[PDB]
Amino acid sequence: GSNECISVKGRIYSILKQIGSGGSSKVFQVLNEKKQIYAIKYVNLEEADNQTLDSYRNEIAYLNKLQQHSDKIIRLYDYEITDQYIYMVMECGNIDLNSWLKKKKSIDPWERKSYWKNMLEAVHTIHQHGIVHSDLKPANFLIVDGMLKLIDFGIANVGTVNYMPPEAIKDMKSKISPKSDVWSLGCILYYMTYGKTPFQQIINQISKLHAIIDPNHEIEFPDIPEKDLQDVLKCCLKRDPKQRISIPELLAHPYVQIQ
Ligand SMILES: Cc1cc(-c2ccc3nc(Nc4ccc(C(=O)N5CCOCC5)cc4)nn3c2)cc(C)c1O
Repeated sequence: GSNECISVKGRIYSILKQIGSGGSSKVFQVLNEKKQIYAIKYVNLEEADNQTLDSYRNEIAYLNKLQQHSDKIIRLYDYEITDQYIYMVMECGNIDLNSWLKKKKSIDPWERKSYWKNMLEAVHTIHQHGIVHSDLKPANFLIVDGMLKLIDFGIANVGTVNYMPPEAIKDMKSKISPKSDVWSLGCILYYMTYGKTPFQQIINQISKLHAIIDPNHEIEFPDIPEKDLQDVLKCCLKRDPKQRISIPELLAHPYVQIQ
């Protein structure tokens, strides 16, 4: 063991363990002076151009703004930003949805509906402040006392290419709309209902990209008991964004509204 510490805004935090890594950043599970648990993202800035800098600034301002508007955006309690570093002290999470999906045996229908609702609310909120994530996937969500929270806003830059909307693959917000996030949410719900994503069993990752965009390539929707849930998935996974369902539509759909 150690007595390793972080000072952020003068307050001391003992480190319990590291949890995130990589891009000039680390996340740490942490104890404050009142022994209360938190998470602290750290970012080293020596190596960061003005664009990566302006993005980090932007994530922080949005995390700030959105807090007020929803309890499904991950809570930021305090931050310290300097020419050399950023420290952010955030509420702490049991596990991320991505790791949770893979270990969870089956999945309670009343639990999935609730996680769906959570996800809808969070994305709806960011949409109402003109953020269109565009790279949604289970990792972007965190379970905190049985409640999904959005952590990332697709705002500040092998990954699973298994939640990726058709229109993202066309250039390769005049091409990407809010409807892009519906697709991705659709895939996350598709995992939670049929145990796997639409093109999980598809071969070379390039070979998936063809099926995503291919309009003659049908996605299967087995008859599950929840008829409403089956419709949600079909409406979310339409290739044309013009015909794909909207988030405000999805919040009025009987799946989320009748129980
Ligand atoms: C990068 C970033 C992170 C966060 C952020 C905030 C709180 C938080 N609490 C937790 N808690 C855990 C603990 C464990 C696991 C897990 O299942 N693991 C399996 C293998 O990979 C390592 C850990 C996931 C989450 N994570 N986590 C992250 C917020 C924001 C806003 C960012 O930008």
